[PDB]
Amino acid sequence: TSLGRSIARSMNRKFHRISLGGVRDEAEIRGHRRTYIGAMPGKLIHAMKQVGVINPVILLDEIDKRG
Amino acid sequence: PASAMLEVLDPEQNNTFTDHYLDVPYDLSKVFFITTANTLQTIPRPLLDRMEVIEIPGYTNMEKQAIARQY
Ligand SMILES: Nc1ncnc2c1ncn2[C@@H]1O[C@H](COP(=O)(O)OP(=O)(O)O)[C@@H](O)[C@H]1O
Repeated sequence: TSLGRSIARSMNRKFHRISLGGVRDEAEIRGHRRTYIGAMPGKLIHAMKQVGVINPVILLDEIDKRG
Repeated sequence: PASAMLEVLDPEQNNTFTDHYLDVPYDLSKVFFITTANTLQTIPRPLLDRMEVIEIPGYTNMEKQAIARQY
């Protein structure tokens, strides 16, 4: 994960870790249908919101660990 | 609501944070929480990374006698 900041600082691009692995369904990666009550977008586009640029760097941690 | 309370754990993002009902910048940075946890396995990895763990061993009957008598 420190390599993430090293590479980002080499690129001078914004870094933002996204906490995955503990998820269970598909409707959280991509926002569920607007029709279902309490519709919220997927965590990804949340990270895209957090950054103010179109070319940030995103780290996808520990992917190797009902929807 | 992980990031919902990461945004209040870290005093830097609360400089101009606006809640969905108040919609006005406010500085919630002077608070420094100390928390107690019952189970640690279910706590998210980023949350466990930013806190230092302190473990309470337990109690003995000899200690409990004095605890009850004096406290
Ligand atoms: N050679 C090294 N130089 C600098 N930091 C190192 C080195 N080896 C290990 N570290 C440190 O190890 C830690 C690993 O944390 P992290 O990258 O979050 O781990 P993980 O990728 O397993 O989640 C970082 O604080 C990183 O700086």
